[PDB]
Amino acid sequence: MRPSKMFCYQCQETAKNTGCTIIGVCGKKDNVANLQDLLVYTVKGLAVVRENLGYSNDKTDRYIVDALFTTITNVNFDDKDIIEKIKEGLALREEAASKSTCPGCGGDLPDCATWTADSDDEIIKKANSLEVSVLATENEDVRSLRELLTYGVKGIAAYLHHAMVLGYDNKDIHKFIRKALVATTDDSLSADELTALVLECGKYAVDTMALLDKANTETYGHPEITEVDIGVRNNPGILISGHDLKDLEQLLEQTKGTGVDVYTHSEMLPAHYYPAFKKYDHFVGNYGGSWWRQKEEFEAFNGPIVMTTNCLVPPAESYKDRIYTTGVVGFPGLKRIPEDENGNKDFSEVIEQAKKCAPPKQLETGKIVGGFAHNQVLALADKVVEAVKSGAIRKFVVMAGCDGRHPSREYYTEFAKKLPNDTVILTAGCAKYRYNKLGLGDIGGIPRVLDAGQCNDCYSLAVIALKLKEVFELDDINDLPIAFNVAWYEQKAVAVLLALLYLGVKDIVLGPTLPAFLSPNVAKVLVEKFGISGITTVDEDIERLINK
Ligand code: SF4
Ligand SMILES: [Mg+2]
Repeated sequence: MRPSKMFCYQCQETAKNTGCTIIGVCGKKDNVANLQDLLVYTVKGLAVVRENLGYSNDKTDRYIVDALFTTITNVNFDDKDIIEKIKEGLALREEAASKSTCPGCGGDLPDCATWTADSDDEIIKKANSLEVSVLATENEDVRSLRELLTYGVKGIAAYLHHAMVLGYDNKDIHKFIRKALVATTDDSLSADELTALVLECGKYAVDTMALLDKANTETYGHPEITEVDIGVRNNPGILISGHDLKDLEQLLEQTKGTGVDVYTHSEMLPAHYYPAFKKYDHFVGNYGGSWWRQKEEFEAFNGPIVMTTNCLVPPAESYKDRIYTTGVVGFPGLKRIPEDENGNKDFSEVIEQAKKCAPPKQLETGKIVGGFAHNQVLALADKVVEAVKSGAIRKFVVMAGCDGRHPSREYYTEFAKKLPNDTVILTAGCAKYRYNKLGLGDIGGIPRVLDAGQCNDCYSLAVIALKLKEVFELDDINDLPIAFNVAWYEQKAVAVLLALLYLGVKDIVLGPTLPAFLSPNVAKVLVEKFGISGITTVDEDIERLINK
């Protein structure tokens, strides 16, 4: 018997930092949360069956990453979509089971690999069962490690999805996803074995971020130094949000010559840094701030909005008629832009709607500079190294990650403003919006905020650090003049954290709170072995991270 209507604690904003049990803080309703649990459960069973067969296939690999992405915070609020995804997994699982060479193994299989439902009512009943809840794992340390691994796997799945959209893949990462999912169903594993899998999850997060970096840069060019306008023009626009650059490619192609401008929002900002998008005259600039302001900013934008990934907030009535979903995003009543047989998407109706809209309300004017991904920073290596050797740059501070609504996040704005003028902030992901419009200036022409791109472009920050480690002949990445004060919100940030731990980064400050899914004993290991700490006050953290 489920002790509460739902249980979800996978993001930074979980209620009281102990768990959403009646309705999600994000707006995810109990029935949706329980259906998402059943979707994860169904994916775990599908992984068990594929591991029994000994191999997977492309349609199953894509399904598994897409189904996991469907359950990431702020992606899909639509119970109908989640039910359809559950049924798709059951059909793929039954297909796989029909190809089994050892079907006598059925009775030894965990329930997630064999459960069935003969009706939508039986699906809902199963979704409401205790066995599909996150709380089904009874020991709190085993639960903590399984959930941490699972959320790291969701983050891998999101980034892998984007690589696959662009025609890139790595079947070893999919093999790891299945292995990890199976492990969370395996009561024979010890906590040490789960701990090893969490570390291996960081290794595969590096590999996945490397693959997505290859996909984005081979397709659209290497990011380069770019000034991005944050004001508006006088034409109707379409605002594109989330992370998917292929969606933008098609939107820009289809709006060329139409009189409809295109603007980016939140994690679409880094598209401006890629040469393939810079080429379009009607690609205007970046509108507003990070995802949590979107109810106000999407209304002010006046034109249609295309949400390619998270973060989607349950929309205000004022713009519900002009916000569209795509990819795995969903919300009841929002129309979707589906892929055709080739993965092409048709924005014609969004464009015809945009022609009838007022132009965007100006929220601000000016320009921000960005595009300091790994190729661009490597081209500046002599200048960066010279600034380090002279002490013009005494310390880099990685403040990358993912913003959110909690006002405690003011810490990051105040921290950025109080840093001394001989430090440089390295950023990526929407955490940047706490400090990327502050006018912090430059050090000998190197901006004091260096934006490498989306949260996945934390990969570039790791590559830059590893290059500086090589240049300075250090044998420990932590011997660089670098500090980490990272903000997190959902599961892609968890995968980024694990990647950093796997790469050997110690003493990360993680905030503005520590995840609810760390049990006391698990958090103890992160503190004592990896040096993780939470934020305190700006002055104390400036002192410990910068001046000592
Ligand atoms: S995704 Fe976050 S806010 Fe939403 S229900 Fe889960 S823990 Fe709560
Ligand atoms: Mg519905």
